[PDB]
Amino acid sequence: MIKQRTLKNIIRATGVGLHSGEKVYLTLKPAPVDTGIVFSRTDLDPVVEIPARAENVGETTMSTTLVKGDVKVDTVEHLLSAMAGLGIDNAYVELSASEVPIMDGSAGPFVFLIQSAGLQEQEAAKKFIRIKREVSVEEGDKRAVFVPFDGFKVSFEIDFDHPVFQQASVDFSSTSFVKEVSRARTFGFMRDIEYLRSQNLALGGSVENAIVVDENRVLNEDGLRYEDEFVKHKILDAIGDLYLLGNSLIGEFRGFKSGHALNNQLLRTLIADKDAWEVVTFEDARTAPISYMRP
Ligand SMILES: C[C@H](O)c1nccn1Cc1cc(-c2ccc(C#C[C@@H]3[C@H]4CN(CCCC(=O)O)C[C@@H]34)cc2)on1
Ligand SMILES: [Zn+2]
Repeated sequence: MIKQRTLKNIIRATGVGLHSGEKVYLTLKPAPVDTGIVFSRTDLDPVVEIPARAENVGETTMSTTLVKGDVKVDTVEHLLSAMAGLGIDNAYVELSASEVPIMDGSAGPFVFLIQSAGLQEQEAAKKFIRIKREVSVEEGDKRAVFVPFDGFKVSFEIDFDHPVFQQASVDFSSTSFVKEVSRARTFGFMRDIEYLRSQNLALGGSVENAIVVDENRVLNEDGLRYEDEFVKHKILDAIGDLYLLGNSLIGEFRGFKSGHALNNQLLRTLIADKDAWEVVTFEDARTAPISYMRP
């Protein structure tokens, strides 16, 4: 059977908020069966806990933000992506400030820390959300779609009018999340980055945690990790946003110029349309359409 997973040991990391520029201490802890991923602002007294679910999504401009009243947890998507890629169902994520650390801009450092700590299978079946009808949302020239598929695959297509250039498809029957997606970094363009900074955003961004692009080229001295790094990172972002469903997907995602906002609308519409999905478990791992690496 495919079993739920938590962390075997706690993970501690420190780093900086991409947007706030604040220093943040992060802890991932084990959690019980059916907890989900829950973020906790431990700098506050009392502590404010915000389940990583679609209904708690507040701000969707330049990152995915979770909100409960006037308290926020910003930039959850890269860490969530790491957790979906490793099959982590249950975990507490404690943060000493409002924003998850950006690390090197990718999910790589989070996956390494997690896998160094190890995972723990738990004695309860892993629940999956299986797409049974096509669900599509559009706004302007952006589109995001779920399609029935016996496995898990993601496609993204961006239309950037810029010299540095994209589309990519990843099916997890052959693509390795760890080797081919997790290392793809955050990116931004100089004119936007300075707009953002002028609006008190992007305060922690630097070549240390992002691919920085001027009008023509990548300015990072050591260049790119993958030739299609930009689009691979969008796939990473989409994986994190989709994990806000609260369970892993059995289906296909296709994004066409979609960001955090549209991804969140897609999740909302799916949740609402209860004929388009059902919760399934696999009591025999041997016959399941997906598999996970050893814990
Ligand atoms: C998070 C979301 O999931 C997401 N993933 C993918 C994309 N995004 C959106 C996103 C990207 C960014 C973002 C913000 C800032 C920077 C940057 C930057 C460095 C600063 C400092 N540098 C100065 C160098 C010159 C000198 O040496 O003096 C140049 C410039 C890059 C990217 O913010 N939001
Ligand atoms: Zn991102």
